[PDB]
Amino acid sequence: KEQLIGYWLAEGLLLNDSEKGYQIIRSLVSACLLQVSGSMSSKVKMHHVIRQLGLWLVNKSDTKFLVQPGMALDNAPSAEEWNEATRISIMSNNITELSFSPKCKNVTTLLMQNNPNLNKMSYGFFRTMSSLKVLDLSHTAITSLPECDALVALEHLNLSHTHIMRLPERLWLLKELRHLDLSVTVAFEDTMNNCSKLHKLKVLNLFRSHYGIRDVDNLNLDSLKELLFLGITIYAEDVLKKLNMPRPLAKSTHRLNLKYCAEMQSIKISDLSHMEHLEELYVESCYDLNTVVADAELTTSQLQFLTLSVLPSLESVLVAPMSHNFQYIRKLIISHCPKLSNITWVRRLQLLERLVISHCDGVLEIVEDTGQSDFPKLRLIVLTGLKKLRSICKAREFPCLETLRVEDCPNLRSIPLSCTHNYWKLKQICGSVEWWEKLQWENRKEVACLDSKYFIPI
Amino acid sequence: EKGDSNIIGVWGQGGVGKTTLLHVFNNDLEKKAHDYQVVIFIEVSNSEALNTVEIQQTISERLNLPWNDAEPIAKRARFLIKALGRKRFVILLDDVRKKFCLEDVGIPTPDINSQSKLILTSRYREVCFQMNAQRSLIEMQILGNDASWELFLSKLSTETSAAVEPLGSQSATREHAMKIAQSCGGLPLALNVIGTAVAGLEEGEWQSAADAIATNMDNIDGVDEMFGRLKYSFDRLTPTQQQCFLYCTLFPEYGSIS
Amino acid sequence: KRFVILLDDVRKKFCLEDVGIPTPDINSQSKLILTSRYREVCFQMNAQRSLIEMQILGNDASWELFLSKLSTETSAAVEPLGSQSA
Ligand SMILES: Nc1ncnc2c1ncn2[C@@H]1O[C@H](COP(=O)(O)OP(=O)(O)OP(=O)(O)O)[C@@H](O)[C@H]1O
Repeated sequence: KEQLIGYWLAEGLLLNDSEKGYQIIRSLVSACLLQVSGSMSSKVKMHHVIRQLGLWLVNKSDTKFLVQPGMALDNAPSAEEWNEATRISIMSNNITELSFSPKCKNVTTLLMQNNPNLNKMSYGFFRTMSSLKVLDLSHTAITSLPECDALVALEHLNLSHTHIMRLPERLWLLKELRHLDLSVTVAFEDTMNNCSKLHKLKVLNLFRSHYGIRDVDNLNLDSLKELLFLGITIYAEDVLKKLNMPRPLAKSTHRLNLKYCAEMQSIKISDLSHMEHLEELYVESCYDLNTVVADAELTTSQLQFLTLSVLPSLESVLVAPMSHNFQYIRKLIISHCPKLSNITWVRRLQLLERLVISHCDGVLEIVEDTGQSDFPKLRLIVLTGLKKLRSICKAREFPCLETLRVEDCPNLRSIPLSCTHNYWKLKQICGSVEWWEKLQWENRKEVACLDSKYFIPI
Repeated sequence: EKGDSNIIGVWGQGGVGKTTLLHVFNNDLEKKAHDYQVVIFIEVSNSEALNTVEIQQTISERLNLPWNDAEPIAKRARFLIKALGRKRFVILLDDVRKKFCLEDVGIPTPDINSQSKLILTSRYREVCFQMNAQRSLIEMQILGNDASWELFLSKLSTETSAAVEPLGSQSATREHAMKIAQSCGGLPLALNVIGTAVAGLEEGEWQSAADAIATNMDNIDGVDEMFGRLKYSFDRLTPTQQQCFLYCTLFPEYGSIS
Repeated sequence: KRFVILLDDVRKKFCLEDVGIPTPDINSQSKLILTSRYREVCFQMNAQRSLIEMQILGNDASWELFLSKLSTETSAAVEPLGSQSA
């Protein structure tokens, strides 16, 4: 829903209110035009018959569409078909090169995501695109974006998972731009001091970026007072300290990234307590990280996504047992933390669903040795390469468990799975056969039923 | 029962249960014993032009009288005035909007010498005063917080209700429901419309829906018909009075003005 | 009378007493069944808690239904098992 509501907001169909987008999605699903489908309710889908009906309505409508998604197209259609349509979508294709320059005056929206083979575009491609409002180049292998100074109405950009190297200066000429998404940019090197040129921006994103705000010098977002959501990747403590003064800019960091951090041996949510909008936290490759502090101070912010990556020096995280900010946590991912040896506090997460762990060779158990199961909403646990994981946790009720995958865990002898729990929501279980045989079970029915109904050997 | 005046008037905001109160009262009269032979329910709000034929037909049907098509209205009015003159009747006018002569339709104005009681409802105090019911007047207070909350659950699915109903454990969804229920202001019709429109919540969007509903009520479904039902009271006022009313909306929400 | 009325594909909210159908209550044994393409209109009928979503038919059911709408000169060309054909 977040993507679709974003495009609706950029298209002008919504009066700068996302909740009306949620309401429209509700009207569609209640009319059975769309159906919610996914691990969480945040994902919906369109039925095949309804999709064909929509295409037929497009054909009968004056506003022609040129939409070819997911048919593995290796050669983009000629400019003749583009010149008359209004909305174009070529996502999930295998387009390699784009040479023609369209004459599309009436076209307002483009969708060219999920194109691994798309890396180069013809210059002057954007000259005729005066009416463009929504533009996406995500999940592609391009390196530069051609001249786009003729885009007098663009509002949305999304270059997530794109190997963009430098943002052209033509963007600062666009005063109508509203949304920028530049996450998972591994080749990005352009400075962000030039973003102060634009005035009417609402959203940025530097989450999990190769280049972010490494120092206070790069922090110049105070000019953009129109911002409501920002993505920032920290590389030094001074950025966090400069972010730690009361202003609307500080509280707008909804999701935070830590990459190649220097002098970040400790982090406290009290230092993050100035942020009332923080949910997601990502930490990757920080040498300093020794300890993480989760204070009992119940900040209004409701953290839900935590991911810790490549922290050989991270020893432990202190979580208050009685009351903690992690009670809202939806998902945990811990990767490459050989020195992390205190995670028992996971049992205090009543709202935890998804778990992914890889090569954290310091964790004995996710839970070592209210009147309810600690993980009633648990859905997914992933373990990989855990050399020192003796066990997962004690036996607990997981009525909503659906998927479990564990590989390369020689010390993992027992799992909290037991036949005393009801089994009607489980659908698949993954893992190696040798580890399944090496597991110690309290009841043999836990072996036969799982191995005959939902176990998927690798 | 205790009232010394045979005309009883009830007034209140549109859709605060006046019709519902009349329905429940009329249905509850059969439990208790009384000397009233006939209880008549009349819906006058069908028009502001006093569609007298429908009212006469309803009264005639309620008295086992043989309805006639070509009989003149005035003669029928006299006939029903004589007919109601020997029976202790309880007539329930619903949502009267302009002053009209009771003898014109055929309803005799009850006097202290008679045991008949007349009950009428309206959206306006002035029209109730025009019915000589200035001293059997009750203001229809809006429902309380507990009543509003218990009514709100009745218009929610359990897949949503069991997500909000449980106590003990504190979740943001319950507090969002507190915001939504209190935003309706205890007006039963507003609670019904919103609750029907919000019967389909899941956990994720409880926050945003509660955030927006406190500011803009247009986006939630079913409100256009609610406003149309409540639109008439504004339309009755003079254009100067209308302009004065819209000037009052600029003051802050949940405040007080001198 | 204890009645079972089957409304089919209701599309807008309408008063049951307007047409003449009394709204059944717990004190009565009458049951009212209605269908619609929209969840909202069903919620408007005070039936928010007797709601069932009509799931589409399964793959096996869809396949067995598909044969029922085919001629055997075509079906006997597709129905047989064992031998695999495009
Ligand atoms: N106590 C109550 N409990 C449940 N529903 C109620 C209650 N009071 C009123 N309602 C609802 O109010 C809705 C509107 O009818 P209501 O009696 O409130 O209108 P009204 O005050 O006569 O309106 P108007 O001024 O337009 O004539 C009904 O559908 C009924 O379900």
